[PDB]
Parts: sequence; C-alpha cells; structure tokens
Amino acid sequence: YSRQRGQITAGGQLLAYSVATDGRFRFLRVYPNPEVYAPVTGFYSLRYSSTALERAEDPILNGSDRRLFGRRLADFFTGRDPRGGNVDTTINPRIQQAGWDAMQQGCYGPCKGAVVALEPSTGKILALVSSPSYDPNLLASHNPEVQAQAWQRLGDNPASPLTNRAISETYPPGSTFKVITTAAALAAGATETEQLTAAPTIPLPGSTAQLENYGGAPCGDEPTVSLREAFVKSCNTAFVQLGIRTGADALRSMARAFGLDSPPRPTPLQVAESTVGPIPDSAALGMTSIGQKDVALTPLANAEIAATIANGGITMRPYLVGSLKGPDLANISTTVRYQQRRAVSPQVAAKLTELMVGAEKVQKGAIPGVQIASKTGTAEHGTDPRHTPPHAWYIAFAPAQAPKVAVAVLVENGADRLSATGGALAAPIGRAVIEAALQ
Repeated sequence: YSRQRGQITAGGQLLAYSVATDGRFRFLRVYPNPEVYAPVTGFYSLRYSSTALERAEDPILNGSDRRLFGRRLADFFTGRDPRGGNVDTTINPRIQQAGWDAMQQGCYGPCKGAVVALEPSTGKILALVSSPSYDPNLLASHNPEVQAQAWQRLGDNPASPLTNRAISETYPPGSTFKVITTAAALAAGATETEQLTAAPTIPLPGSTAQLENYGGAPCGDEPTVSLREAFVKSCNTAFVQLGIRTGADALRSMARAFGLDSPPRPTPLQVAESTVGPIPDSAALGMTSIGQKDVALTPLANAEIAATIANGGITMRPYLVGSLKGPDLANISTTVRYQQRRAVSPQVAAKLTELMVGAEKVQKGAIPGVQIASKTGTAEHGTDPRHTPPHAWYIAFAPAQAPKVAVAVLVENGADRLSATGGALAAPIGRAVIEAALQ
C-alpha cells in the first residue's frame, strides 16, 4: 500500500485505480463505477484482502510479477516511483452499463440475477453483470470500522450482493435447457418435422407426478405438433416425451459436449461447475429434459451454450483478460483465443439457430434490421417450486446469420404468468444488451 498499484481497465476506461493519499497506507484504491463493475474488479481491502481480478491479477497489479521485476528493480535503483502493471479486460463498458441499467429498471424496480455477454468467435467476456451489487469503495476504506461494518452489512444481507451471480451461482435453466434436449435429439437423428405430443399434461413414468405445459394449454389444436413447432412454442410435454425418447445417456453426453459436468477453466476468475445431474430414473429424465430436477447452470454457462451455437458448434474458451501490461504500458502478455471443444456439428448448430430464430419471433426491444436467435423460459426452484415465483431466463445471439454477441439473462423470481413462455421480463433486458453490443 506503499507503492502505486496498477489499473484494471475496460474499453480504455478505468475500472479500478489507486491514488496517492496522506494515509499511513499511502495508496487508496478507487472504483469509479463501483456497483456496476464489482463482479469484474472485486475489492482490494486492508483487512479483507482481495477478490475477483484484484485477487487473480494481484502480482501484476502490485508489481511483484516475475515478468515485471526488471522494472521495479530499475525503479529502486534510479529513484523513480514504482508502479504496478495494468490489466486490460475484455469488458465493453457500453455493454456492461446497458446490462446493469436494464437489470436496475427491468423488474418494475431493480432485478436480482445476472447478465453475461460473450463474443462467440473469440470467447471474449463483454459483460459480466450481477444484481444486486455492492460498492468496493467501502472495503477499500482505510478505516478499520468502515470496512468491518460494510463487511457485516453485506454478509448479513439476505440478497447476498457480494455474490457474483454470473459465475459463482448455479440455477435451474428450465425451458432454456430444451436447447440441449433438442441438440441431443437432432444428433441422435431426430428431425424438426417429426411429430410429438401436443397434450396439455403428460404422466412421468414410474411416478405419480405429471408435468404440464405452461398455462395448462395444449401445444396446438392438433393431436401432435412438429418438433420445430414444439420448440418455438416451448411446449413442455413434447420435450418430456422427446427427452425420454432420446435417453439419459444421450442427454448427459450432449450436456457434457456443451460444457456441463466439466470443471470450468479459469477466466482467470473461477466459474462454478454446471451439471445435468445424475438422472437416477426416467421421472428425473422427464424433468431434466425441460431443465428441472438436478440441472444447474451458471448464467455464463447458459451464455456459452448460445455462443457455441452462434459460432457454428465450436465453443471458444471464455476469457476476461485481453492483455497484461507494465507500468509504462509495454506488453507483458496478450490472451490468444482457443477453440475449447466442438459441441455439435455445423449442421446441428444451423438447425438450432433456425429454431431459435423461430422462437425469438414468437417482441419488446426488438432491433430494426437485426435478426435475433433466442430462447426464453422460466425455471422452478427451491424446496417449494410449485408456489415460489420461477426464474426468468433469456439466452440469445445476434445477428443470427453472422453473430457478434451472445447473451444470457437470468432474472431471479422474474417469471411471468401471462406471456407465451412466462420468461418475458428477461427478454427486453437481453435485447438492450444486444443493441448496446451492435451499436
């Protein structure tokens, strides 16, 4: 705290910086747009240490990195004031700000949840939004009592604003998971035109439970509907039937192909592992097929599914740090994009894209001359899922035919009772984020 810690930047703008002060500890850490970028910067605290990129890039920021130690040694010798190096993130401030703003206004008041934006061709993390958030300036206070009181307030806050919901928490994906169920069926040789039940309810095999379509209505006015029709209408019973037909092994395999049940690589922030669950029986499989039972995904993992489809079936390794520089801004490291895995063939990726273009069309915040591929849904949660307001999800990419951005929006307890899927509140948040990305 004696030496000038380096900066965390986005789009040429400062997210975190240190100012020389009269403190016993001379350098005070400052977060000029603190709640918005907290999930990216984290905090750097005298009594509570560091989190997020302050922690992950500590050796660069504090100047103790081996790659930098030639410069700090030169500084001591010469007499010149030392400086830590800089961390240049992949975040686009316009996109981050739009996601944040949309989350703050999107639930007739502020929304709890997360927004993630990814660049599908590279894996750049363009936004990482969590809500509610907190002010890292509080924990950067040099007053022990100011820090301790903030710490206690945040710890006791039942909305847990310290949590980075985008990467650290998993949620049932609900209806968005029909993307995976569909992908698994398509790879196993199902076609978009094949006929599935339009029934308003479907018994789950080997149990007394039944699953019903959202709103309790039949999928259409015919005995059956095409897989394509069921997807765009997001009819539950058709996907229960389809998933059970496709089988637990195939669903597990497709989930894995899309990054579930694999420990995520650091971004350099650690990401919670997403899972399809063990799928112990066919009742469970039924529920898994519409993203319930034990299926649990981070918002980043759901953005990644959308980004993978957007990028022709190839998953790019997501990353948050584009480059590291010295105090004098000379290059230390530049992140190179990496093809992590092919999840799905280009043909399946295209079929899923077409299905998702159809679902989007089935419109608050639509963008003139921009075709969006999306999936909106709800997700039951907790120990009383039938009564608790479900989550609202939107996953999407655009322009659908040559994508530049993929998004996931999770609005906790944001589910609808009137809209076509019941996830409508999440949709215009996603579109505002896409609009910001494409401006």
